[PDB]
Amino acid sequence: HNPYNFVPALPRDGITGDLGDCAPAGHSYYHGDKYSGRIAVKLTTVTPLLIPDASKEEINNNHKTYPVRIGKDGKPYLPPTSIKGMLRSAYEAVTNSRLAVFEDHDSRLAYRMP
RNA sequence: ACUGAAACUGUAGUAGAACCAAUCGGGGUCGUCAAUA
Repeated sequence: HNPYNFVPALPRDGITGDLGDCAPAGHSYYHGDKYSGRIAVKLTTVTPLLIPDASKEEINNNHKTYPVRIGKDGKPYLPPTSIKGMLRSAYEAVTNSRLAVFEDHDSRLAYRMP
């Protein structure tokens, strides 16, 4: 198997509901009908996890070596932004949302002609 | 055909109230490349 694939992003004309496009609920108050609060999540790694510290990247012969990023206690610092992007892309898949990061795709692509 | 004198423009009053320098973003990842003869 190829190590990547694609969940199809379906067109969203006539999507009419919470999965549709909508004005956001806002931040001003907790709406009586909408849920707020804290979810506690246990994350456990199944395969090894890479958390590169680019701030400490050793470079020799233009080859970069990354240590694990660690917090003030010396345990691995898994960044919340890394979890957020994992969660967002998975969320955006299963809700068939907009593509949040779709950058620089307005030129035609090039290949060897016959 | 004799200069008036003497008298503090001072006294009281806070350049201040309000406003989050902030919103979104996994330090990530795979197919060639080159154009003649």
